[PDB]
Amino acid sequence: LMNAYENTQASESRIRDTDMAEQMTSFTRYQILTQAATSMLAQANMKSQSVMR
Amino acid sequence: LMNAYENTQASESRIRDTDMAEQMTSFTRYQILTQAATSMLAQANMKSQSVMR
Amino acid sequence: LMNAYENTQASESRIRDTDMAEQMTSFTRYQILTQAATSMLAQANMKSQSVMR
Amino acid sequence: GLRRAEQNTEDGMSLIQTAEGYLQETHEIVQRVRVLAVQAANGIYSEEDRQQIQVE
Repeated sequence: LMNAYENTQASESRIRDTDMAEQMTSFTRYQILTQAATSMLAQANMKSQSVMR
Repeated sequence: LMNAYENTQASESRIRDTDMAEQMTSFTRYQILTQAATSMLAQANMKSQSVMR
Repeated sequence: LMNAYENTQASESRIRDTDMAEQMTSFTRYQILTQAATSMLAQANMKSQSVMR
Repeated sequence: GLRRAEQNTEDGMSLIQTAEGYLQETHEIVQRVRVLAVQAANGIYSEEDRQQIQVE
């Protein structure tokens, strides 16, 4: 039973539990992209005034 | 029978039983390599913040 | 064979394994060069803004 | 392979060590026949007593 209890828990974890090291790369990736979207949005707001001259 | 019990038990041990001293060397090598790879991944995540300036 | 394995393992160790201390020297040099080039990349963009006056 | 070659070499000796262990019991038997042959070769025994020697 215990050998079966171990293999079930190991096999269950591979589907349910996340890889923290692997998830951080994705979390880092989208957080930088958040700023790039935030940066260029402010550029877009400033785009209009160039014709008000 | 006792002699064969000795010689066969020695025969299986040299096949099945591990070397406790020899395995500690590999155990430490993987423990060190884990920490080196752990830090380089941490360096790699921050590597992309350079272009955010 | 124990003698042969010991010498051969070191024979391959020198060929394939990296120098952990020496490779940190290379890593820290390319890290700063990346910072230096990036800051000059920020400078090159702002350089063209001069003649708008 | 050299690490594999070493592990076989112990296993080779274990086979060799065991066959010599079986020859140990064989040798002790042949001597026991030999000493009984000395007693059996003495002249003060009859057919019945030497037959009991032949039993063993």
